[PDB]
Amino acid sequence: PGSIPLIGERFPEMEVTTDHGVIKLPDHYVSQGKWFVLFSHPADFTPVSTTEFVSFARRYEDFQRLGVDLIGLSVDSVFSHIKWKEWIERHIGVRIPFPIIADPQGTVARRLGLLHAESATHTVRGVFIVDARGVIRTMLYYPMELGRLVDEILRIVKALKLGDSLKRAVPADWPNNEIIGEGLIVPPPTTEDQARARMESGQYRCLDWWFCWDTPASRDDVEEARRYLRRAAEKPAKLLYEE
Amino acid sequence: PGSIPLIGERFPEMEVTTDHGVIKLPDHYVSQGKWFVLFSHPADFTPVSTTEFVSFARRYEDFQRLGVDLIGLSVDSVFSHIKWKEWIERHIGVRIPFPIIADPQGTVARRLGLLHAESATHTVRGVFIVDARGVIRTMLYYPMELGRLVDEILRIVKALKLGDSLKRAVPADWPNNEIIGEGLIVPPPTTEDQARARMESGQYRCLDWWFCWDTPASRDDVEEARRYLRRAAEKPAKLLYEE
Amino acid sequence: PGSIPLIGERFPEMEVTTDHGVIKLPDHYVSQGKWFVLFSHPADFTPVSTTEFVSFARRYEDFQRLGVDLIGLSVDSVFSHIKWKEWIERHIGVRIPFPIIADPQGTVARRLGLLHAESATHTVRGVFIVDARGVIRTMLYYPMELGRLVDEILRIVKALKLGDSLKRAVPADWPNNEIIGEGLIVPPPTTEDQARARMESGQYRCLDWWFCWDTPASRDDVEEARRYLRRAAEKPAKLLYEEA
Amino acid sequence: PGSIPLIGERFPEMEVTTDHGVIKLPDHYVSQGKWFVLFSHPADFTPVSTTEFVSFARRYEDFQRLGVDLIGLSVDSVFSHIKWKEWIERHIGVRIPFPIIADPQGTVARRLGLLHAESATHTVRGVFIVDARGVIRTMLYYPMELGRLVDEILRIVKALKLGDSLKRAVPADWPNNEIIGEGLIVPPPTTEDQARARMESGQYRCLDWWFCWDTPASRDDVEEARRYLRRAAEKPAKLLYEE
Amino acid sequence: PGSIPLIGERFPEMEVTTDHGVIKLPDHYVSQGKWFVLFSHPADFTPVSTTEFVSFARRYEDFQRLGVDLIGLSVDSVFSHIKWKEWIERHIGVRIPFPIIADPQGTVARRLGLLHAESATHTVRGVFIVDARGVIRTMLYYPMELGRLVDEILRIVKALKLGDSLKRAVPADWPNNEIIGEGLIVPPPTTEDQARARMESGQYRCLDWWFCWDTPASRDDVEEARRYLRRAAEKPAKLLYEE
Amino acid sequence: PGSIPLIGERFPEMEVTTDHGVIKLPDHYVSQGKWFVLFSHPADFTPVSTTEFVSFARRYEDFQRLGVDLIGLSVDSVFSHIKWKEWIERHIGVRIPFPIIADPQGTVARRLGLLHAESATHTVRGVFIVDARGVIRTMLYYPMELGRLVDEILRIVKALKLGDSLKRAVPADWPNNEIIGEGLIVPPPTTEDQARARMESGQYRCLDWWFCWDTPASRDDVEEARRYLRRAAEKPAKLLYEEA
Amino acid sequence: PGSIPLIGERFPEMEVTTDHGVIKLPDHYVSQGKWFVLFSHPADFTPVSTTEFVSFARRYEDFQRLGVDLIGLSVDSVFSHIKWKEWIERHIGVRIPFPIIADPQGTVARRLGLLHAESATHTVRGVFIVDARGVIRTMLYYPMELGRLVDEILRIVKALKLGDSLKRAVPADWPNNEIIGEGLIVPPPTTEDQARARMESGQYRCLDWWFCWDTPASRDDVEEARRYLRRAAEKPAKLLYEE
Amino acid sequence: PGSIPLIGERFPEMEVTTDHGVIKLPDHYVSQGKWFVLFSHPADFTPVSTTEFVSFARRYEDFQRLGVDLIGLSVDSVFSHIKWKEWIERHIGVRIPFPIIADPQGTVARRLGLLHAESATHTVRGVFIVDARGVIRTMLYYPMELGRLVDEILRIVKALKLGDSLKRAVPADWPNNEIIGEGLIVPPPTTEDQARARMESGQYRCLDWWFCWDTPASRDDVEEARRYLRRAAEKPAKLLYEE
Repeated sequence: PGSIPLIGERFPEMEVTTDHGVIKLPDHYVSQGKWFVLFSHPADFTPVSTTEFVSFARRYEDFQRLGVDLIGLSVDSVFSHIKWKEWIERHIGVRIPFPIIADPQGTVARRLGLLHAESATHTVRGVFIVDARGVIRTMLYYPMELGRLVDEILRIVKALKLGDSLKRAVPADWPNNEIIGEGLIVPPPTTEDQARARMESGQYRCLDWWFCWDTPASRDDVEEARRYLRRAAEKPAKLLYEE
Repeated sequence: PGSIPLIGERFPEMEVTTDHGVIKLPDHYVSQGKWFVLFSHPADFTPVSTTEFVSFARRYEDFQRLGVDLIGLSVDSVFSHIKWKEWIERHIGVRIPFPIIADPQGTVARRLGLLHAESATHTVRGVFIVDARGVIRTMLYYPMELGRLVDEILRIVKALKLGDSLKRAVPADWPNNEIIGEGLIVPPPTTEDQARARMESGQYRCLDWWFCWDTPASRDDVEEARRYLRRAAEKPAKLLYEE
Repeated sequence: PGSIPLIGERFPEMEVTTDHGVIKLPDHYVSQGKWFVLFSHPADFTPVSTTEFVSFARRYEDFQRLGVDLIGLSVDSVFSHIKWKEWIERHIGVRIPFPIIADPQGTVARRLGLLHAESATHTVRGVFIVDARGVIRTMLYYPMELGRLVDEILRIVKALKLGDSLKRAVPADWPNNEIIGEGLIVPPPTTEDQARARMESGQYRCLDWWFCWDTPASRDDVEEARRYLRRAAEKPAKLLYEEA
Repeated sequence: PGSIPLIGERFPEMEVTTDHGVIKLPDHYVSQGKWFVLFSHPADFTPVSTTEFVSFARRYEDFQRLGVDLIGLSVDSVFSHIKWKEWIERHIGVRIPFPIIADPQGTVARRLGLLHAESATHTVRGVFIVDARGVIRTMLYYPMELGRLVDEILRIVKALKLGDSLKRAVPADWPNNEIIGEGLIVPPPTTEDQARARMESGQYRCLDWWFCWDTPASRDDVEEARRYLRRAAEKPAKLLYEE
Repeated sequence: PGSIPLIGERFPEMEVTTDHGVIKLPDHYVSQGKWFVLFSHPADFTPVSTTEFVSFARRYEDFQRLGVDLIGLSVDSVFSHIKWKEWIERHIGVRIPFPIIADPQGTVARRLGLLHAESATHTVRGVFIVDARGVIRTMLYYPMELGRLVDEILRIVKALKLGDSLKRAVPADWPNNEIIGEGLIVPPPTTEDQARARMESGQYRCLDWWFCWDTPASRDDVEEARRYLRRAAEKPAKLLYEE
Repeated sequence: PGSIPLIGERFPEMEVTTDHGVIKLPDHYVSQGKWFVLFSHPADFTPVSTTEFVSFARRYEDFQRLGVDLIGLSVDSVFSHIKWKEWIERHIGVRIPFPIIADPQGTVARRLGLLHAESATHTVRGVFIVDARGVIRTMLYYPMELGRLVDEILRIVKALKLGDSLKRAVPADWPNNEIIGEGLIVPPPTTEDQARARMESGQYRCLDWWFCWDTPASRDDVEEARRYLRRAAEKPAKLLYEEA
Repeated sequence: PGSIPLIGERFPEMEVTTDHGVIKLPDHYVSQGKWFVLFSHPADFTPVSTTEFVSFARRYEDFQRLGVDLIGLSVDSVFSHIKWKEWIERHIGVRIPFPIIADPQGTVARRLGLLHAESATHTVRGVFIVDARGVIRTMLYYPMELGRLVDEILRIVKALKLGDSLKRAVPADWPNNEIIGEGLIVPPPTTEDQARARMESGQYRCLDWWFCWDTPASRDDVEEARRYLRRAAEKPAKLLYEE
Repeated sequence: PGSIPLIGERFPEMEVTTDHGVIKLPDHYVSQGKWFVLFSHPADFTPVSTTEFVSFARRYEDFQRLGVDLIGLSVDSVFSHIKWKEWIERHIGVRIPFPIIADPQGTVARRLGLLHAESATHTVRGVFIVDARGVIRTMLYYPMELGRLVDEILRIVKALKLGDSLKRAVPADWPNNEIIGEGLIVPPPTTEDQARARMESGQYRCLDWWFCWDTPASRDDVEEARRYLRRAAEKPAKLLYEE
């Protein structure tokens, strides 16, 4: 096994070297009022990793409109990062606009728990979603052999943002939950008096005292979330390999 | 930080009490030739957790079709598990067919790293995908306030099983990857001589010696995986709260 | 073996989550001048535990008029406690009026030595009687398979309170002790001079210098204590399962 | 701040000196097929302790009826034990027939967690109920200033032997439980299957699948247990201090 | 294989419970300008111990005249101490006037190194002679089966006080030493120059420069010391068992 | 704050260098069936020590008749032990016939706990009475400024031998005990049944079940023990400095 | 400070991943009867490192005819190694024929002491000359900013091989030593008798008993060694950047 | 293994006895504004060491030209140092002008890691090149059996000083590098924006964005470096042996 940071913890404080310069995490983003998705890949010049940087690049504008920056990470040097981004721009025709951390020696990798038993040398495909207070909110660990679904990451951030602002919890598969649709959940009562009163109030749609919900999310916010999922389910009309 | 099992490690061998009886993990499933998805939730009788059990239960035939079992986990007793299952069946009309581990005390929870900074008492929403050899293949950690997207879990297992049987890596957003669509990736060469013998063969679609790919997946494999995504994107015909 | 707080110690200071809210022990009660009985049960939705919660609820007025609060504890969550209380109220017709601590993880269980060899996972049936100074006065550990006798717990607190107020020790089986009946005992002298003088005082009934007694409890105090035992001994004329 | 042995544990193996001679616990009783109650008291020639020794001796036959031996314990020597026994026989007119462990130095006291904060030198009033397998079944800790109710200890042993022989759990206040009277409880199901099967079977009176009960104990066993409480509640006809 | 305080050390500081009340040693006696003899016995209600308490009690006036208080010790409680004294006064007709420390648990016994290999549970027959500065001057350890000669304890304290007073050392068997009789010894010179000067002084009777003596003790002090030995040697005129 | 062997322990096994040669203790005596008294003194050529050596030598035959050997101990060398013995013989006219252990470095002294607070350099006046089984029976620790009463050491050895042979305990001040005089004590019963049995047996004189005695010591044995005390008490007829 | 393997020690046993496959050191080379020169550089796609690889490549047949192989090392992955070698071959026209170890994580780097204060993340320019017994013979540590003089490495290996074979020590600046030219040194006598005898024999040219020499090297061996130095000193007639 | 100081570390502060007096290192040279080359040899009156002292001595003016001081080191005492120097002057006709450290006991040796497996007793032939700020710039470890190429040491010093003054890295085999000749390398860009700006400037000869170079060294700098290598390659006119 191995040590990882935890949801609810401040993202580990660290200076990192990226192909855009040295930055301090989480401060660099907290200081701008931005969330960030830090993600890792095993090595530059690898095919699934290439597909993922292109997926994130295609979605960059969607992350930007949420107030979310992106930063990659692998054990390769900055020189390989820059060569790789050149290859991608020259061969795929897609410019990767976000920084990638170069972590030779695996110092950052160890701190984030990114070295798993699958490889002694190269990080798996971790994802850390960090809010504007610098706090880790969600963590995913995909393996070498399987690319991520980048639209799920946009759904996570959007849903966290809505839940944060509306003071609501987010049902499974939102905004298409099979029990309540685009509804969102009132955090359950934690006392008997609070539970009884929530019943008496009659304020919310109610399956039980612990299961109340309403529909506070704007149509634009629901439409935006469902858009990420529609895109994920849709096959591209033009594949990039072709040209 | 906290400590977790890791991708590529065998699932930690343990005897656990479930609401279906005591079983040994991963042996119980390994011995049937089955993969399993073990997931956790914080507490029985909480609303996001209930939406997720319903989502999994509804999608249960889809896991069964792939040869994958489901096993849940929380710090509640087997008695509360059974009561909660009774409630969901009576009130939502969905039967939960799969076992839930009862882990009062957090013994399992600690071995699987499920206790994060968000709560000293209740597990976050972890997911461990474990193959028929008992090896952890993917791990996701969602927080208290955000339900999982269950069709992604179905897409992850389907893709890993497909990659294993076809000896292929799976690109980002597969089967809808923006470079190669439903194409699958040949694991890159790791030696000069291997790299040149691959380029000489003319055997694969090739963007460079390290990015070769082909389309070995049956239409049935491709379309089943896309159906999970389509389902995730689609607004429910009728909400279960209604009835 | 395992470790337990001890009679005569201040109850371990701790913030606990209850289905009534977060409270501080023992301060929450000490601050009100109240005793409390904290008791534990293996798990909600278990049958012996349900019978004991009903028994405590039926005696709740007796505990209150003594100035004693009740607080239960199990490793179940607050949500399970509320659901369980709903079940008991709906099916038994008895409302459980006092809080139950939720201790998933066993942090409280461990501190109070409530996890025995009988179960990995669930507390036994421990009882801690804690006075208005925050001090542990008595501890009982019953096992999973055997429910407690709640009327003994009222006798213990009544007798301890009486003993404190009257500066007396309490004989076995009080108020029906076979030697001195409802008599209470003067704590025995601990020096030779004190022994000598107690005998020359002629103040008390006396079997030896170390065994003096008198009867300073009121009829009402004595009768209250006897009532708890008479109830224990009495078969209910109507059983709750009957109209359940 | 103190360690004690635990319910479900075998009684700590020890050789002890009593005023009846040296014996080995728990073996001395296990090899006779006997239960025992080991109880402690602060000091010989103390008044509450004297009342309790007299209550135990009056009930001595009731213990024998149940196949239960009594064994006391304090920090005093065997000489003081014998002298105290002589006093009680001569002044109360009650012969104390069972052994008392002499524990000067507090070696036994320490191993059973009998020294509490209330004194540093004398044990409190502990009670260990120990079955014929040598296993600890119940423990009570009364303080210096309060005598025990010896009838409850009889009811505990009786009820424990009954639950053992009939494979049942015993409700609160049994045989006068306010829900099921002298009914005894079937240990609840711990799987969903087992729960459904018990319900459908019509075998037991049933408040819910986890609360089944019946009346398997004989009138004789029921009336015996109720008699202990009836005695506890009776005002004695004649007080021993009088004669 | 045991630890004891030492001659010339301050008696261990400790608060002790006696049948006269709680006191602090050596302070309680130091603050009165009194020496004390602390002695121990295995258990109340034992026969050799009873004879020694009666001997002490008989010489109480002699000890008192030397400014020496007496204090006993055993592991029995205060309640036994008091019953044992009542017994001795009732059956032997001797009131024991001095305190006995109750040491159940052996805390004092351990500090004073009174638990030897003979027992396990009960102290040997220790004797600590402690001067009015709280300093240990002599220690005797007699075993279970042998009572002390209490007149030698009187001779010890008498001689030490006189030596302290007169600045003299005390020969073997004093006041009946075979070489110098009731003479007392001048502590020997410790330098060559001091040795020659004593030789040149003619001031003392002298066997060598290191063996000088004189007869500085009053006839009264000598006769008091010989009386203790005379009593020791004398056959009692009428035993106390005769009554 | 010092370590000692204990009564009931076998005397610490050791080879020691004496002015009689090297011997192994307690084996050297155990092998002869002899008891021994090991005593210590701070230093050769010191006055109280010299008086004690003369007292032992004068009682040497008393110890010999009891089957008890004597062995001394100080931090001085064998050469010093020999010169000191020459000095006593020459100037007091007493030959010291028993061995003295030479223990420079305090190896033996440390083992026997003879180094106390009174001197960091020299042993106090310890006494160890050791039986024919090598077992420590009594230990006395006298200080530098006070010589021993050698006759009490003879009383100890005699009384212990008699106790051992007669299976009796020995009262205070024996053979002149104020309660039972020259009587010896039966060790008390240690069970209730043994107690009742002994008190119904009319076998012994008896103050209580735990205080039974009889008179099994012979006149000669009692008179021997009395003689040691009588010698202790007697003002000597001729002082040895007078003819020194 | 840091720790390194030492001259005269067996090279650390380790399995390493190269862009030719996984191999064990030193065993892979020892098995083939080869010396090897292991050298490190900071990162692929760096300019000084690229010039050194081209210099070693130019000299590769010179190493081969000495029975010496070459193996490089950096913290980059094998994919970067292969891309960088493709770049060199395409742009500079030189194929790099020998393996490069990929050491992401710095595992080999830290065993060899290759991480110095100049960079926390990239190795310096270390060189380990290892003989056919697996024994380290010479070590050099050049910094980031300065390329090696590769002809000196060839001179070191040649001279060591010749010295081992002729049982001779090698003068400074050999084969052009200012005192003895292409002469080689007899290892000095270590005893007085050996010194006398060496003098007596008249076997060698001699400056002192400790400084004897002769000229056992073949003309070809001396010429080969001088050729390395002549090449070092000669300005190439055509520079590779030109084409 | 062994412990060494590291490139980029300040040379360990130490006081050392040499045959010119006691000095503090690196302070003695730092406070002169001087670089120094500290080198070691096994023992005085050994032949390879003697050749190397002669080689350094003859190149002494060349080190002085660069503002570099030389300092030797062996475990022999200063008396042996002065005697050995006298022997070299009388016999070979060369005055050794620079100090040698006397390190019997190996205090300095251990701190510099000069004691390798080849001998427990005598240093290897270490070389530390230390710049005028006292920083270690390069280290070499030659063995007992192989003399140094002293002209390489001069080339390293010159090239490092040149690099420092021109902000340039120095390619393999400089000034005769087969790709770029006497050109010097611009340290590669470490961010994407810098790499792009460099390409946009057209300021340098450019093989790629990470491989730019120019020719900023003076002819004097080039020809002096090349001279060291020419000298190394040149057969001496007259051997010093001939006399």
